[PDB]
Amino acid sequence: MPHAFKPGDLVFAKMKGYPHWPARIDDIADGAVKPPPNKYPIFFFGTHETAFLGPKDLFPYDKSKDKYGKPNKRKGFNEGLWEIQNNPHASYS
Repeated sequence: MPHAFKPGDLVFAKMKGYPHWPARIDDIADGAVKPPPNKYPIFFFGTHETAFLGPKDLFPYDKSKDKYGKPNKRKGFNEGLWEIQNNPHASYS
């Protein structure tokens, strides 16, 4: 059975007006801004941007990749697919 989301989990994350996007749950570094209650720091592959999202917008990668893991026109998306598949836990600082 599923656990709660934890840092390092790989997902497709959904934001209004964007396709389901390859992403990971990030750690919060010492001294970094914490997310609001019930929200997780989401690191979007390809764009390398962070947003705060709740579980309703988070689709586990393994279950969802056959639906969502296909090339997309959008800037950064295809780069994002390479990263989640090939080096999802790297530093993209």
